[PDB]
Amino acid sequence: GLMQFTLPVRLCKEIELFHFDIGPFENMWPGIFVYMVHRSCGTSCFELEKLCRFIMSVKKNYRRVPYHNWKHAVTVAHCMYAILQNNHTLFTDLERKGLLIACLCHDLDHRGFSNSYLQKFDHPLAALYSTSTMEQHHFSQTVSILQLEGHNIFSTLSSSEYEQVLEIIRKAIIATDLALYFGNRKQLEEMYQTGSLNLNNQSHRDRVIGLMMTACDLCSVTKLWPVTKLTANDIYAEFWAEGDEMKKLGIQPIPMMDRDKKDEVPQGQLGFYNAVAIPCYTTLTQILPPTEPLLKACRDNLSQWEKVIRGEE
Ligand SMILES: Cn1c(N)nc2c3cccnc3ccc21
Ligand SMILES: [Mg+2]
Ligand SMILES: [Zn+2]
Repeated sequence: GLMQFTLPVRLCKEIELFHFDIGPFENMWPGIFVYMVHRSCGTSCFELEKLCRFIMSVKKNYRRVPYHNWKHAVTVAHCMYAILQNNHTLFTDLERKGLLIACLCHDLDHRGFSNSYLQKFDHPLAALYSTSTMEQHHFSQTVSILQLEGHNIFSTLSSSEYEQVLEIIRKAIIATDLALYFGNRKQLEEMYQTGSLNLNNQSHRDRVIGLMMTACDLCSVTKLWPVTKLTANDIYAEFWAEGDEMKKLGIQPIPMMDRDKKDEVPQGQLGFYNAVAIPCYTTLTQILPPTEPLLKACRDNLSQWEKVIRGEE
């Protein structure tokens, strides 16, 4: 109980900021996550011995892919930590417990391929889960790891609290399916504007938690330019591999995923910032005012991408 994790001074200060980069030392990421849980939740939330065992199984079930990896898991959980810390009073005890675990687990056992490629490949997972294929797999993997012996970090919860937290986790992981984001943002938009957005309505909470999950999942677009730019390379290394695999099934891939069309990537980033990122953080800022720094950082990176096209870098 009296065993606080502390970070070196630069990390202690910068981890509070939305734009924090968890760094290149993998050995520090578990401790960074524990520190975030202890400050976001309490030193009481989780029995440390169980949490540390949970974290190491979770790490072991992420794959060595360019982007959808362990570092992404912890980066997404750090964004959730920043939102939750800048919106202290708005979230329940159980939500704070659940959402950092959801974010750490949201891409469990990802192979670096989209739901579309599983469907065209005819992967067993596409037969088992017709929509949000990889996301239902991520939640399935989460439940499996929680049910390993010595891994149930939720044991001190009641039967009802247990079901509520796993329901929070399930909706949260499903919501990272970007196919679901568009409808979810549109409905949050209409609720906020007409003024009917009511945070005591559990269905309205679900929607808001989903937008947060999208915001955290995309947060590589909200980092300082050199981080955002270098993460773009890992992101497109998975897209191009998926494009290669599409051509192998005799399907010309969308240009995004075609490694012959690398010249079209900067224009593709504009589309993505304009169509997905800018609206995502706009709507989130309107619902949760203290997350504005995500919108600001997102807008700055859009400006950096327009500069790449103009030729000035
Ligand atoms: C097509 N596309 C999808 N599905 N996710 C992303 C993305 C996610 C984080 C950062 N940059 C990104 C650029 C393009 C993306
Ligand atoms: Mg995912
Ligand atoms: Zn993700």
